[PDB]
Amino acid sequence: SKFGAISSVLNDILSRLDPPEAEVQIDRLITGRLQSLQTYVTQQLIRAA
Amino acid sequence: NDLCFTNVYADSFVIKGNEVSQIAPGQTGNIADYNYKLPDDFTGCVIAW
Amino acid sequence: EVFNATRFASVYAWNRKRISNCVADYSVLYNFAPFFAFKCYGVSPTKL
Ligand SMILES: *[C@@H]1O[C@H](CO)[C@@H](O)[C@H](O)[C@H]1NC(C)=O
Repeated sequence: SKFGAISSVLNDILSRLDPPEAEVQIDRLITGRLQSLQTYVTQQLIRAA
Repeated sequence: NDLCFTNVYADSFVIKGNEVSQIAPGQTGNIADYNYKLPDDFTGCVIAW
Repeated sequence: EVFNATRFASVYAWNRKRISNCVADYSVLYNFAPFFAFKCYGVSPTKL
């Protein structure tokens, strides 16, 4: 999922954009991916309980 | 006038008109690329008169 | 051949050209124009 950025694949976005404008999009990717991981870990905790 | 800085760098150089718009972090141009590149995490001011 | 043309068509009829099967080195693009605005959106001009 692009998560509202240019692309959903880091190894392309890092080479298509320079750092001082790419950090925003990579931060969007980080926040989306980590929110998804938080959802996954919470659901796993509930299932484990 | 309310802040305490460790050290201050004062770099002075006379340049053209459009080159004032050229100078900024994450910029480009004949001067911003081979004559003066500001740091990407620049924390300061540029003065042009 | 697209940066020193002489009759860039009016905005109401915007000339559109297709460029393919060549090697793009935009140094000619920089040195052919005293740039005033280079606002790129999908890709940064630096690593272009
Ligand atoms: C090609 O570029 C040069 C350099 O600016 C310009 O003098 C010349 O007029 C251009 N060619 C044409 C056909 O305009």
